[PDB]
Amino acid sequence: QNIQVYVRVRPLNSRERCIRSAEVVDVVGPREVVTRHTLDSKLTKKFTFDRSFGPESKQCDVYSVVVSPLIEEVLNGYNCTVFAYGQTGTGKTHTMVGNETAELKSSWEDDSDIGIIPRALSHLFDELRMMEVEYTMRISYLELYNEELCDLLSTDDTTKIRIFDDSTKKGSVIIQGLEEIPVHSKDDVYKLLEKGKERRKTATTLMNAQSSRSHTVFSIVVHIRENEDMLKIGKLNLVDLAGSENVEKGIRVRETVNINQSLLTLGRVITALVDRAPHVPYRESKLTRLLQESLGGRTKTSIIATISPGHKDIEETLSTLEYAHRAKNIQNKPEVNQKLT
Ligand SMILES: Nc1ncnc2c1ncn2[C@@H]1O[C@H](COP(=O)(O)OP(=O)(O)NP(=O)(O)O)[C@@H](O)[C@H]1O
Ligand SMILES: [Mg+2]
Repeated sequence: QNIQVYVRVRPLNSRERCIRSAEVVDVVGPREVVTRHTLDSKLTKKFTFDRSFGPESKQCDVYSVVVSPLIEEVLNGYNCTVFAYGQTGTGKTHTMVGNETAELKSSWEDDSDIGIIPRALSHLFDELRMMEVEYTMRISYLELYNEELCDLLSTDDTTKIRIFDDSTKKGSVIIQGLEEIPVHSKDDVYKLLEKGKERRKTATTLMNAQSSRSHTVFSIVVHIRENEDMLKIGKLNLVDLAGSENVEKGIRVRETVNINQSLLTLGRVITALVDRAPHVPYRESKLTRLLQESLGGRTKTSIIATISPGHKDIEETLSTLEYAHRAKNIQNKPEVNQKLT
């Protein structure tokens, strides 16, 4: 019932290659990540995860290991969350979304540059197509930008988005005004993902040309009635966080301050949970209010921690690895949502 934690090391980029950055992070075997001393190549640190993915890792294998097992749990009425977490430019958006649009034809298994969200949509429709059930699927796509909530599937600025600390699940949130769009095909959800992707707050940064300036949550909710009639509600929350940055006026700096503060709060929440501190500071950030159910709550949660292999980034990389390594100890209490019926 623990959170599952994974690490994904991106390749050195062209600009790192040209200045010959020291590569001090290595994936060893299927689970370990090590750091190596510049001067003698001796191991300095060794962390073990549910799986570690090196710089040659493929999109289809990250999906297969991390996300494909959760599709079965969503279809069984579990709430499931995957979130990518790590320094700016380390591969969160590559991993969670990617850049290619999915062919209405492709499989989740296909070896391509497509990331998790399109593979998960494709896989869920492939499963639902074979099930002897009635189902509804509703999509929402939420952005948290400079501590304000934005609906990426709205076509105007006409509807206010508010967050309420939750109902009988007394550990959860309700988001009023967010679109929950019914979808009936892969084509329908691909067309929504593409429209919402275009609305995301991003910045053209060197080696990070679509830097995420916001946290985004893509949520899939499935109601499944078999054929007492049994109704199950499954949820899959696919979360792309904005990246931390080791810290001149302007919106850019205000974004960096808000991103770094929300991630510091997420670290405090992880530390409080693993230390067993009596107060877990979920309410200190909108991000941790959104993630509260996923962190010690009634969800199956998987974390993908993304890191750079370069010595220039080793302090940010060690922070990510240390927070990821501690989050493996978080105990969740997943429960089937079965509203009888
Ligand atoms: N595994 C990978 N293989 C090849 N290119 C990669 C990989 N991971 C990331 N990149 C590239 O590195 C750049 C930054 O990746 P991206 O996934 O957008 O970073 P990010 O962690 O989302 N950044 P940020 O949103 O600012 O925190 C992009 O041009 C990606 O194509
Ligand atoms: Mg990003």
